Amino acid sequence: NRRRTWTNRPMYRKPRLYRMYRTPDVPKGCEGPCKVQSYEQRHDISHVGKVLCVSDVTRGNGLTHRVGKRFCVKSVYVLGKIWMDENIKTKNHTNTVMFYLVRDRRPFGTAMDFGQVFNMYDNEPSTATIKNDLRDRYQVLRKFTSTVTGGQYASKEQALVKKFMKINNYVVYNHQEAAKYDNHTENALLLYMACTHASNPVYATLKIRIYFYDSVQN
Amino acid sequence: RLYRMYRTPDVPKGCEGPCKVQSYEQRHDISHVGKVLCVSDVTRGNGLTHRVGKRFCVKSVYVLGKIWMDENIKTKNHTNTVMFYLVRDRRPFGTAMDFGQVFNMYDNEPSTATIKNDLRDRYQVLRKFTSTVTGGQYASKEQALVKKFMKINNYVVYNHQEAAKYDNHTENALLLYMACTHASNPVYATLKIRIYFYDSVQN
Amino acid sequence: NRRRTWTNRPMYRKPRLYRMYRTPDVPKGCEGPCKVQSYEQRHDISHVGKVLCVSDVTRGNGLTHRVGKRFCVKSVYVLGKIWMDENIKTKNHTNTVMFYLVRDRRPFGTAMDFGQVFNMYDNEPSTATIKNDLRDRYQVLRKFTSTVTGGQYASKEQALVKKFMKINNYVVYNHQEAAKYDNHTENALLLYMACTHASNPVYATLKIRIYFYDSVQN
Amino acid sequence: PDVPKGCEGPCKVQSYEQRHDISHVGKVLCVSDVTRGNGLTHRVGKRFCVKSVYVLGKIWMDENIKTKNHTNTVMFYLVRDRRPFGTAMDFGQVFNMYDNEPSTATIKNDLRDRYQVLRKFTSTVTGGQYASKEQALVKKFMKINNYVVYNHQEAAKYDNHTENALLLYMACTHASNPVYATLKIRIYFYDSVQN
Amino acid sequence: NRRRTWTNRPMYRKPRLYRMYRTPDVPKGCEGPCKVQSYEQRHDISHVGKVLCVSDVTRGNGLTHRVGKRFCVKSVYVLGKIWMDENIKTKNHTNTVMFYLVRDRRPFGTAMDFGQVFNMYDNEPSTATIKNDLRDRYQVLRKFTSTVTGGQYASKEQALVKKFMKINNYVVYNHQEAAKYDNHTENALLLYMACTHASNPVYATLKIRIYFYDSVQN
Amino acid sequence: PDVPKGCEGPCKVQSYEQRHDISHVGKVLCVSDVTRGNGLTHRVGKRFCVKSVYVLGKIWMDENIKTKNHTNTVMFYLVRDRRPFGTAMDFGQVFNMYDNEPSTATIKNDLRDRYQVLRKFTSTVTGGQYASKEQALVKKFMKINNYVVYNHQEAAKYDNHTENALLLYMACTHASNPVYATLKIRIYFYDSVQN
DNA sequence: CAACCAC
DNA sequence: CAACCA
DNA sequence: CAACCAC
DNA sequence: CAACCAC
DNA sequence: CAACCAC
DNA sequence: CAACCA
DNA sequence: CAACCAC
DNA sequence: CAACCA
DNA sequence: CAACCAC
Repeated sequence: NRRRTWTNRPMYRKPRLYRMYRTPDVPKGCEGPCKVQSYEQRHDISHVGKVLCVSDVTRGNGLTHRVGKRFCVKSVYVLGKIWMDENIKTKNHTNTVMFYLVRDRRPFGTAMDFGQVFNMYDNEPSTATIKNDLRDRYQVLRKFTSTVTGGQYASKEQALVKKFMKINNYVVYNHQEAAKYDNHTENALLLYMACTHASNPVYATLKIRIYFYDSVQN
Repeated sequence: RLYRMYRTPDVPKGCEGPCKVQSYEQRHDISHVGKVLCVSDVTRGNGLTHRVGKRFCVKSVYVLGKIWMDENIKTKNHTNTVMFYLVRDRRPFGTAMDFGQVFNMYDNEPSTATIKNDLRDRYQVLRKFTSTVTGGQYASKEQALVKKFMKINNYVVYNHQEAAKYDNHTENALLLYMACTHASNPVYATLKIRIYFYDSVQN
Repeated sequence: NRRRTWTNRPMYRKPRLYRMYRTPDVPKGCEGPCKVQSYEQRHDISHVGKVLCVSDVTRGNGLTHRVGKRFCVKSVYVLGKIWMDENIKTKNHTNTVMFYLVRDRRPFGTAMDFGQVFNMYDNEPSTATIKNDLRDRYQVLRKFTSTVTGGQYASKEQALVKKFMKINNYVVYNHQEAAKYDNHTENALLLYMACTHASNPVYATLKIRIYFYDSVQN
Repeated sequence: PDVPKGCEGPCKVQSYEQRHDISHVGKVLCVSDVTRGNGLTHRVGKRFCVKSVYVLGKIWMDENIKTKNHTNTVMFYLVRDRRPFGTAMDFGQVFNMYDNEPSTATIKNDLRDRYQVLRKFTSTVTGGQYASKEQALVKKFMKINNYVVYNHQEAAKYDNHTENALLLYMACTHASNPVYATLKIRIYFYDSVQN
Repeated sequence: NRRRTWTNRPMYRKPRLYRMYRTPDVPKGCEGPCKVQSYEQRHDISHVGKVLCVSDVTRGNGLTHRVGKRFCVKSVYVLGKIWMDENIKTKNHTNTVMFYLVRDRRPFGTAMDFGQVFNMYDNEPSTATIKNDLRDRYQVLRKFTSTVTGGQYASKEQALVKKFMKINNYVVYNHQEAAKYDNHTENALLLYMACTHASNPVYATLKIRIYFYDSVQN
Repeated sequence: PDVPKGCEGPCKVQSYEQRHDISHVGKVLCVSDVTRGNGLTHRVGKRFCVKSVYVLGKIWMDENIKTKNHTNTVMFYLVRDRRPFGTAMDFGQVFNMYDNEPSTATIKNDLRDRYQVLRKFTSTVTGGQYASKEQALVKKFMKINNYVVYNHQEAAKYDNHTENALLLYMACTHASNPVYATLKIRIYFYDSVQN
């Protein structure tokens, strides 16, 4: 019944039920089924830092597709593992991976890059807050850490990241669809990752999942 | 008066109109895990090489091209065969399932491949065909030609929606599954997969 | 009933009835309703001669549109008037307009032009047959004349052309649709007009109508 | 049914383009003139069958003549010589007639057996100062299975003929004023197998 | 419909349809759906030879289960690959793998073993026929070969075995079910494999599939 | 049974003995190039029927190329275009294909009505340093009964064709290195009676 | 067909 | 009969 | 039908 | 059959 | 035959 | 045709 | 089918 | 509770 | 929630 109605739907549009009615699940303005979108990747983290846009969703009929240019992201579910490489783990040290889920109210360009948005002493991600000028544009919705420790004879090779986070965030795109950061006219959810230890890196195998609904507004 | 339309020979039953072609020209990078592509992918529209309704009958598939080895791989002495399977998925959904999770087999070996015991009602193998290629330092068989015409009366039903996507197919979707017999090194397959179809008289 | 079924038809295709069944009106192979196409124009005729393609039909869903690249023209209905201009009609002379409805089995280019296909002595349209070499390519399906006579005090200012002609002719286009002579892959119906008198011209207000059906073949 | 009896090969065409200047005395031209050779539109042997003649074109009045009020029909006679010899014989000395009048033209008594009139047809043109019929269109196709023969030599001439030979004789009905005739005469023939 | 009837069947017995009726597919005596049974394995072949029983099927309600002690094997489908190991393939030689699908009308013990049934000169599998005395007991239903060639610079590493073979063979078990060669009271299908080259071995990754029906007789 | 319909006379031959140096790009040659004339091997009229083609010879690798460890098939396509204009088109602009690969080659979508592939045959050559297959023997007889037409002109050229015209397209399957093809293409034809 | 003449 | 429509 | 060309 | 040649 | 196009 | 499934 | 054995 | 599915 | 910024 769940699956049938979506396949047997009228050509270009959602099933009638969705159009009609509203679950308590869906936020204000927006309608339709809770569409998912996933970013599965092994991110190689550094001291300088890494970025990715997690609102990157293309436009289309089906599921995992925005319909219009506007849509509301209701929640983000980051899950996976951060870990040390087999040659690095021998060396005795510790590193926390700093995750910052930020929003930029006025986005453009390809990517902002870490340390060109976060102000910090000696390029240190633990002392990181938004820059004086960009403070208006960028806001940190969530931040969360994850520790990993190397050692010759005894090591903590890996750490499991599992973090659900609800953030009712409305985003607006261009007319053209590419599922790219460049296309976002309104705010776009960015995940910024940074390794606390200066020299050696850490890996982060992550599924970043994002849950969203299509906007009726405008 | 109204005479019934004498449907010409060499069009399928319940189908009429001109035979429409659809091509999927590509260099496929074949592996041991196995590659897939849907060959019933055709969009809905008034243009040529589009379907009109949701129903149409593929009458024949024509696979032609070449399997070949890279310049660094061809020096290494081995043999490997590409195993083509043209399978029908009767009741499809979602993304097209990978070669590993449709066919069951010992040690992910495509030569021992048959359809999984569980989902045997769903998938059927219409045609299978091999193609062997041999590496060698001084004397290699670098490449192998593929030329394979196969007549299959396959009636696909589509989603209401217009799109040339696999998710749309309601039933009898056509998948071409490919897999290399040798585990380590890969093989290239430059292929034109052509498909010859007729639109259904119904709807 | 006639009109309703065509408007209420399924989206991209003809009404079911046409698909099913075949009238005695429609030729072999082809199906569907008898689609018309009109070329209404005032042609200014000369001694050198004028050309137009009358199989120029674009591609589309509706009526006056070919569906596929192939279609069968069943009949041509040329109707209208040839006439003399108010300053020319004073002068005493006679001119017949020579109409040639020809078919070129292997067409290309923009237009062949008159006297580059018809061989004739002293550029004279009355002595006109197809050239020695092009004889294989071009065939004259119909030819027909129409006389007009000038005079100071007594004139025959105008003459009424009315000519229906059935010619079951199959034509094939490119994939692209422009309703242009250039697009015809197979034979295209050309109308060639020429004034018999050398010096002064004559006008020809013509509706050239063409009746055709869409091909099931190939 | 296409190719005639005793002859074979493709239907070869032969054309004659000319502005014939017509008179009351009468003009002649041999339409069976075709040369011998391996090329196209040539005869191969000395014998061939002319299946059909296609005369098409215009008969017209000159600009200084058309002002003068009169009428003239041009009489076209397509005739067969069964015994050609020397040069082509003139209109006046083949046909007999009252006072050189082409409308009364029939073949002379003595050589009535030699020449036969296969087809005759008229074409009228009328002058006039303020209103005129300057021109008229000729378009006569006629089928006449005519087997002709030539000498051992070749030049597409009336002198080289023997047995049958097709002459077109043209004559203007009005005495004083001349008229022009732009004519494509097109003969369709097949090479003989017999003899 | 196919799948539903088998799951919704009455407790201990086959669907009613099977009980009632008989397809042309099923052999004489026996009834019911065509039950499969698979033996997927990497067999390590030698000059001395290897054996396996391919009628090894246990007893039970479901599919891939015999119901009674008797059943008819209709066909065997051997498919897979024979191949040379990465260190062996360097050496220049050739070996054919000899497959013998034999039947022993009066089976007992754990396994008969190769060369204790096949008579051959100098333990050579190519010269192999059934022994003088056992000739009555054992019969070779099919034999088939497969060649593989080693070489330093140019090798034929592997060869694809694909062999369907229809052999309407009735077999009878003990009351107890173990899917073992020991349990066969009547004839049991045995596959005997042997490498033709004396010294080095070859591998054989094989799915041996067997298709059978349950007996109504006795 | 020997002479085709609408045709006459002796079965005239025409040969194209040549060493064709083949590439990945694709070579072409028109096999119905026959001159007009009274002589033997010439056509007489503008029309004739090619009954059968007999391709025979050898594809082979050069002495410096054969040492290099590789393989290539030579793809022969005997195509016919219903409409010939100007010079003969190159292999790439008739057949559409991925990466200019002749093993994927079918006729372009537009000119599919125009060009038809009558016969398609291959031949492999495998070069290696210490062991090789330098050459392969091509032998292929094939009946077709292709009626072709020409201009009034008399020259064995693709430009002079009208209606059907037999083109042999040849393409090496390997990208970089070339191969030779010593070939006798022998066309068997009869002169046409029709038209 | 043209008009006593012939195919 | 007129010209794809009854 | 138009005129050796083709459907 | 091998290829317009013949038996 | 080759592969929706033709003879 | 592939291999008990349509 | 494989090879005097059997179904 | 797990993570848009019951 | 994260940290003067915004929803």
